[PDB]
Amino acid sequence: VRRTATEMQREHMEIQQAQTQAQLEFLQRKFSNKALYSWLRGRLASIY
Amino acid sequence: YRFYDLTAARCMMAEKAYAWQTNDTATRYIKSGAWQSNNAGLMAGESLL
Amino acid sequence: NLSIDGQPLSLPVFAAPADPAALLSAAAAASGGSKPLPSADIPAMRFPQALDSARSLTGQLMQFGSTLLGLIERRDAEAMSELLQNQAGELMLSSLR
Amino acid sequence: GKTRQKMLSFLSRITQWLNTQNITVEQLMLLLDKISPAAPTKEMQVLLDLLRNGGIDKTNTKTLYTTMAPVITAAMQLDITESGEALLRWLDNNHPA
Amino acid sequence: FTETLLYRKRYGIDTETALMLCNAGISRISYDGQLSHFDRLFNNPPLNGVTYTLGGDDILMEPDAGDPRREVLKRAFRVDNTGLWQLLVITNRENKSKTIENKTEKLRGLLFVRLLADVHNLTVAQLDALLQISPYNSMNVYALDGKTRQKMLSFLSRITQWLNTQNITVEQLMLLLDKISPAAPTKEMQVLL
Amino acid sequence: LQTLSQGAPAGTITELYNISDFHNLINRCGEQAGTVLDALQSGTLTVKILAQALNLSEEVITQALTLAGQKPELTTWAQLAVLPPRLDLADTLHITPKDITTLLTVSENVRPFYTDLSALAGLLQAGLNEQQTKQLQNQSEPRRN
Amino acid sequence: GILTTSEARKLIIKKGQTAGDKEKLAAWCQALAQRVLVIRTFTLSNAELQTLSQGAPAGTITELYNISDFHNLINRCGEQAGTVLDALQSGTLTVK
Repeated sequence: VRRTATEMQREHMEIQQAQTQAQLEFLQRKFSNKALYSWLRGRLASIY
Repeated sequence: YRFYDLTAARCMMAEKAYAWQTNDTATRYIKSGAWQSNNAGLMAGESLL
Repeated sequence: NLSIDGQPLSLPVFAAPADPAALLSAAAAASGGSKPLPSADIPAMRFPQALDSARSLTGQLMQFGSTLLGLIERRDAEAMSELLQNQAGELMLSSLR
Repeated sequence: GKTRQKMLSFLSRITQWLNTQNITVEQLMLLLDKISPAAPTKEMQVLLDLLRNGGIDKTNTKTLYTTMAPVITAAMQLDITESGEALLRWLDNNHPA
Repeated sequence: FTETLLYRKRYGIDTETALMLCNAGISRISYDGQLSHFDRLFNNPPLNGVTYTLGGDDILMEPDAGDPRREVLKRAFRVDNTGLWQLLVITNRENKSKTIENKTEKLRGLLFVRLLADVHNLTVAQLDALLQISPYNSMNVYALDGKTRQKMLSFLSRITQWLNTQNITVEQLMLLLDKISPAAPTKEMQVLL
Repeated sequence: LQTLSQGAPAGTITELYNISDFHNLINRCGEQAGTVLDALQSGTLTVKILAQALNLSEEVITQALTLAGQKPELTTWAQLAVLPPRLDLADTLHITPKDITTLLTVSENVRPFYTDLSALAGLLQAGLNEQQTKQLQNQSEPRRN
Repeated sequence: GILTTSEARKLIIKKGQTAGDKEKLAAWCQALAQRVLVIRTFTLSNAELQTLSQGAPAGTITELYNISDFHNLINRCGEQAGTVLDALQSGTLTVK
């Protein structure tokens, strides 16, 4: 029983890993990502 | 998006009035690239101004 | 190669398990061309006034741009805050389980 | 026997150095690889457009860097526009032929 | 024989279940000093003490009908009242008859169709929904030769392992594959318009 | 709230019950409750979309309607608060709601026919687990002996 | 039977939208939603989407398979999938 509970802890940790991957995917696909603000910063810095 | 269309036309009107009030048509100031689709046209106003 | 009781005298076949793979997703730069300038025409007003009329509209365009960037980043904040909650729910499921 | 031991020492030295610097052979090959040019990219067309339009980068030195560096940094996602100013100077001072 | 060995390798089933998957009839005869398949299927224990014989001419599959035999079939095939009618539909989507014969080949077809869902970790609803997106819409289990049967089983196994890999379920697949069949637009639609 | 706004009587327990039943059915609809309540606000709530929203079959809902029947015209929210009790009953007994009317007419009859009683028994027993029917038989065999 | 975007525009901009040719537009938007679902069940990125936009047949399982296979290869490409999909959008995707 303790082993089938540790396997469930392992699947829980795997679902956490998949969710961290989903959050990274979201931060990289979302519009207002680091790339957008870098472009706007460089562009506005030239204008300024 | 459809407001930047009016703004670029106004800046072009202003450039033409500049060219007609001072006979210097070879020079041009309102240049393209004010709207970038990478940025969904953000900071078009800054470039135009 | 067993013993008198049928227990194996050899060491069992061990097998090093596989290291769990590092997840990797696609990340691409956004691509898009500029927009060409509209056709030009001499207005009704002289330059010191056409310039002011265009400067007013450019100020309004800047206000739209500020508000649009605000709304974009704010929508992306709400989308993330909801993603986090959906994840917390499907994680409390396993916790209860 | 001489070049063999020299090669083995080279391999051991570079491999322990790569293990210390926490960079792998693929990243080292990226740092050491030649150019062998090809067609430019779409992000490249974007960068070219942003440099082509806008303020003409001034011909006098020490201003070419400062006028090209903000957008260069934006395209390289460096930290500081001043680091961008210095990167162009570095690649200017020593570069593949 | 080789198909039986294969369907026993994958799905990890019994030799008897693999045989039933290999288009084998229900065996009335008690095998190996044990309960026959027919009996451990229908008469274990006989519903209401009524030993289900193959009387014939009287089984009705549309739910809104009363027949004490349909109840033994429901217990045997582990399908509910709508599930039994759905088994009948899957058995032949070209045959629109409401009743079935009480022969053994018809029960063989129903058992095979139920095993198709049981062996792939599917419901009968999910099997019915999954056979429509398949090339096996117009299928007849009583004219299902050994070639198309194995092709259908390979299709089901392939799509089910693919759905398990892509972490999408049969309902989402049916949403992706469903036709439009239009209707009245919505209020959000009026907003968009 | 907007569905109940057009005349959902509230103020006695007989009506707070139906409010809770409607609320239960809507929470079952879940992510697709917007469509259910919209088609109910118009006059086009059909059993097809209701079943697709509840993730059940049409052939369970058209039967759950028949008990206190309003089968073809799903027009008011009051017709939806009838579902959750019938659905919960047909879930707690592994039978369809069409099979619940038999349980009710026979279990309330005073001199039920033996054929009817046997048809209900087999009905209730078909939906049992395997070890469950084995336990039922282990209980029944001593009694008949 | 589902409307091209040109027809959808010509149909949204109409004097009085008839009883018919409004369920046609509802069907068009339902097809849109189904395609969004295809995009969301594979979580394909903007660049993968833009590659598939120029004629990736979708609507049967024989084709959802190839969509998933392409998506798999692109996720393998990973941080360099932008270059792969760009050189594929042009005509210079080379094995190197």
